[PDB]
Amino acid sequence: MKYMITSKGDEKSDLLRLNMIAGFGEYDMEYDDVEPEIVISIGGDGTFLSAFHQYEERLDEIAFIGIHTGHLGFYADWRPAEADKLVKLLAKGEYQKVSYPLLKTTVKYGKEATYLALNESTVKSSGGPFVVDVVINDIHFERFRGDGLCMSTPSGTTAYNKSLGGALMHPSIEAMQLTEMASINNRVYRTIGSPLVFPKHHVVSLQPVNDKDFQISVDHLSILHRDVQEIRYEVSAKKIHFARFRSFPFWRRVHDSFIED
Amino acid sequence: MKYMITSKGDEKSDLLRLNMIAGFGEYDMEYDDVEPEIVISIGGDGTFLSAFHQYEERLDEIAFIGIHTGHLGFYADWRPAEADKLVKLLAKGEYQKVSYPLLKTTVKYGKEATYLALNESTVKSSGGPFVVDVVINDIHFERFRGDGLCMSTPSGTTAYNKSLGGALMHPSIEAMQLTEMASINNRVYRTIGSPLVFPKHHVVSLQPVNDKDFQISVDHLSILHRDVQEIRYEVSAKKIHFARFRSFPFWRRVHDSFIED
Amino acid sequence: MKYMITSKGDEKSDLLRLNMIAGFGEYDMEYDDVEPEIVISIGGDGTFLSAFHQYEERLDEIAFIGIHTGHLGFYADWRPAEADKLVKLLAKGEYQKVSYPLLKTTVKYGKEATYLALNESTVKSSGGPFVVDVVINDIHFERFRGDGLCMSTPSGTTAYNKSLGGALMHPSIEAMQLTEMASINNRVYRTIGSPLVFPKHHVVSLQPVNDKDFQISVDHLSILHRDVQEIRYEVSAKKIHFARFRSFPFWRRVHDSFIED
Amino acid sequence: MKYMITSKGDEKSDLLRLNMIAGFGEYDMEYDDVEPEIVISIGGDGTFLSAFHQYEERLDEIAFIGIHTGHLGFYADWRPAEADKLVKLLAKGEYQKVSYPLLKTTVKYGKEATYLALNESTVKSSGGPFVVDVVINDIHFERFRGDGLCMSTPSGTTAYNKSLGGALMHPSIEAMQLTEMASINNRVYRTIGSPLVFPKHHVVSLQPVNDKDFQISVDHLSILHRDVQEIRYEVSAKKIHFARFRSFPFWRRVHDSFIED
Ligand SMILES: [N-]=[N+]=NCCn1c(Br)nc2c(N)ncnc21
Ligand SMILES: [N-]=[N+]=NCCn1c(Br)nc2c(N)ncnc21
Ligand SMILES: [N-]=[N+]=NCCn1c(Br)nc2c(N)ncnc21
Ligand SMILES: [N-]=[N+]=NCCn1c(Br)nc2c(N)ncnc21
Repeated sequence: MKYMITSKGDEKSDLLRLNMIAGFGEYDMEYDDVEPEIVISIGGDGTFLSAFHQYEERLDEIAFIGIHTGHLGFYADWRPAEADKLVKLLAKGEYQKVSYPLLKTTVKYGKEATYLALNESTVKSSGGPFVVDVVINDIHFERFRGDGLCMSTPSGTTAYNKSLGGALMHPSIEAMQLTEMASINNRVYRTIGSPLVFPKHHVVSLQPVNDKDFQISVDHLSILHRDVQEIRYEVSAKKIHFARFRSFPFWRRVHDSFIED
Repeated sequence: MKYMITSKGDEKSDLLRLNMIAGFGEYDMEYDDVEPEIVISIGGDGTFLSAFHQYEERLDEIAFIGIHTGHLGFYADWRPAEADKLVKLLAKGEYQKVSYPLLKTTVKYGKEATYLALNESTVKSSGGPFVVDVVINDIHFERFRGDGLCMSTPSGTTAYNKSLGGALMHPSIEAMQLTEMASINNRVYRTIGSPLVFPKHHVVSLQPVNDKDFQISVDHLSILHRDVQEIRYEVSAKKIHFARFRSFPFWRRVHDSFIED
Repeated sequence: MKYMITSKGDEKSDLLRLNMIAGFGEYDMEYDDVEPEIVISIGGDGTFLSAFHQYEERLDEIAFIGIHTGHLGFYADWRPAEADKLVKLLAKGEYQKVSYPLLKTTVKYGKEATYLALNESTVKSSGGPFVVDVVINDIHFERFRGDGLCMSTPSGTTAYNKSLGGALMHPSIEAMQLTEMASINNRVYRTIGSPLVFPKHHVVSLQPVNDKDFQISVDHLSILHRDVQEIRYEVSAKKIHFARFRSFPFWRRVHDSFIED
Repeated sequence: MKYMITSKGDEKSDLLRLNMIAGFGEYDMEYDDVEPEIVISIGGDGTFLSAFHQYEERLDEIAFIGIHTGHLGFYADWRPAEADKLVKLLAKGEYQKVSYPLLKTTVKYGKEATYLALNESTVKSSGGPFVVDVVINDIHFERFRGDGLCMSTPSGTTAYNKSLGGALMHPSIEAMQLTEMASINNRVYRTIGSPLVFPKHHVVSLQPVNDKDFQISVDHLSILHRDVQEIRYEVSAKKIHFARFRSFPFWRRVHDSFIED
């Protein structure tokens, strides 16, 4: 069917892309980067994230596949030496697909904006102190003072969330995980400390107390938002779909990446 | 129907128990501690855990309810001042029920034994060093050296798991969470560090490397097991059922217990 | 002798300042904010930090004293109700003095700039990823990737350093403590993880790998430094001197602030 | 002078010991394991700890030296290939010496017993819950509930203390560091959380609240003490002395052990 290939841009990735395209030309496959049904990322997980966000409006019509030309990735989890075998099995079609949960972020002002994150969304202050009221399902949970907060997807738990002390969650669990950055705790200020794992349909709301300006990140992209009234997090109804061509279990991927490979 | 009441044993709890029994005698309610359909715990979460384990073979025929005569509990989450209202609404019946996941622990020797945990199960060494191989779905994940390991239920995440750095998980998520106790990490020994959240049907196996003797705990109970060949953890197919008589959200319960009340 | 009083600027602090000045006028005491020998801070620890930095060039000729008009401070550790007793004992003189270590920060470019910190100095990236080589006494220790790093004084260990997992150090120990902010660790990237306590004369150097632009903080002040070649940390040869008028042990101050008061 | 060599007991260590003894016989050196002035440990840091404790009553008359026949140690920090060079330079004498602080532990009953630790001393409960009152310089600091506590020397900070989140301290700092094991913290129970670094002459006292029986460890040795009234920790007045024959900086030793070698 229709497909496209994105590259990290170095010689290795660019030349691997041209060789899969050449390989694909031996099949009933059309290169189309406007309405593809297969998106191949060649590079690292950062290349994959840009591919995901490039096409985040046609997520239900696309199966993603990532090839790592550097170290192993959690999304770019196939080796360049399998490019030829990848071309053949993608061309034949009839491959199985796997879906990962996504994180929806809503930002409201005094209109509103929504974003999809594949890894995580983080909130920090614009320059001064960071204080927000944390509201879970319309109930006030805590007044957070610290460097910021991070809301992770399950597949995102191995990224920023891991550096902040969060748990690693198998991505078949539809959930989101909130971690703290450098919270201050004393006799007058109190945060939960522990990461928090929220299921589908639970809404976590961040509401300002003094400053209304926040640096908000979604995956790689970070933008200063001004006059913010609320930041809402919930597990998205949308999912990212991967082409599955063999078994590479999440826990094995965790092992290869953090234990030894 | 049939019901029983367990007490922590101090004057407060014993006298509250006699007064609910007296209140129950004004209804079509029979005291039966052999085959009850309602189990009322009066005391703390430790009293509730003993009630759960006293009847863990009739879990599907029992709705549990806990009253805290001391500080607020995560299972004993109703006040003594609501005992009278509790008697009336339990007697009428037609109350809603909520179910929490449980943790199954299997211990194999050279027969085997299974246990249900409501909070967590922990493994430590019998006296010397603790080293186990950690196997996830038959794939070797890591060689753990440290003080021990802990596998938590979702409702258990607010107990030992929280003291070890684990995440707090809403109990509607069918999962288990593995946390490390004082792992040694250097250039030659390597553990993941992060807590690990596993879904239903994932099997986590602990296999000895040298010493085969382990101190294994399940909730309050801890026993030295000898000549152990394997410890297997998985989310149980069984659930604990609570009588629900009003709204007391898990996150509110977390807030009241760790933030302020 | 000569003295000055700085205020946080709210009614409480401003009126307490005017009343100590009035009290001081009953003694051989001259108000001089150019060359004082006593600096009184009225407000919180943030007011005290500004006082310290206002006079950081005459540190050896000044004894500092802090009054907290809000919650208890680690530097502003005396109550407004003791202002009258403070005036009398400072005026008589012949009080004992206590000295706390300070942190020297050197920033080199392609000239150089030095700073004194009473609490801590932190380094973070200007916008992109933060990577520095960490060099201890001219030996390469690690390549740090993460959000940033923080170097604390002993009295500073109860501030940002505490939020990052560092140890609390009694301020009679001449040392500095380096803590990590959200380090990434995997099979290819490796940091020590643990806080690091360095003695006098040990030099810790931060050297850039790619980006040469850093956001560098010293206590309350944070400035983007451009074309940085090196950041050097060492325990300063200078100390901050406090007027001591009764016993308020550091550990008691830690207890009152974080346990209960 | 007089000297002795202890071995881990495997072929490698036993044969290296016999070859240094043979090498020493070419000099004015006498083997004496009763009153040696040089103690050579061949094996790992565990072999070194047993050597230290074997002679802990003649610490001021002994210079220790450790050889690692396995991986690098923090005390056994010389390679077997340097045994021949070690024999020659020890025999000539006139080597420099370095001293590390030690931890004194006092246990009082209803007599009393004192111990020296080179790494750390830990207190845990005998079987039930662990609760102690923590007293610093006769002032009540906190009521600790958890798995236990650990008091580390500076050179010990790279051992158990590191696994518990403590800081790594250069051993030229005369201090001790208290870390928590799995403390419970809620709205009713409160610990400091952070590691605590204490200077010389500060006394940290552990006093029981309910159970008076404790499992107390000092380095490798762990003994159940019964009817304990107090456990006192302070930096010892005694030090361990090493023979120094070249430069192997502590931070380099930390790097080789935890970063790469
Ligand atoms: N941190 N780090 N390494 C960068 C690669 N990285 C990205 Br980009 N996304 C992920 C992810 N989901 N899990 C683990 N590493 C990831
Ligand atoms: N730790 N502590 N406090 C004892 C009470 N405790 C018990 Br017993 N079970 C739980 C639970 N599931 N969550 C939170 N606290 C609990
Ligand atoms: N974080 N917080 N609270 C602000 C007050 N704060 C300041 Br400003 N300096 C210190 C210090 N040295 N120790 C503890 N708190 C401090
Ligand atoms: N943990 N671990 N590894 C055992 C070796 N070990 C001993 Br025994 N003593 C020390 C020490 N002082 N520092 C670092 N490792 C040490």
